Amino acid sequence: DTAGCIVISDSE
Amino acid sequence: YIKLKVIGQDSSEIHFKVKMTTHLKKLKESYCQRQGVPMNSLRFLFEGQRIADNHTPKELGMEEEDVIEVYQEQTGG
Repeated sequence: DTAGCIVISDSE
Repeated sequence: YIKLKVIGQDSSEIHFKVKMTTHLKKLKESYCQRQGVPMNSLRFLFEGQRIADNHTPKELGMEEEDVIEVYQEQTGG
């Protein structure tokens, strides 16, 4: 099947 | 971390984990880069409303396992 994992780091 | 449910129209399970400090501004471009498309080519729809570049994960009411939709715009990017 399809599994996607994305992690994003954003700071004010 | 806040794990949102990004289910594509093609029935794809994408787990996008964000934070509270992060701006939704970068969230939009990151998704575009992930799909390999220009910015503003896709529109995010949350509870009928569209997510703006100046929106925050704090407002509206986003929680864990939150379902959100994203469709292609008419502008083309």
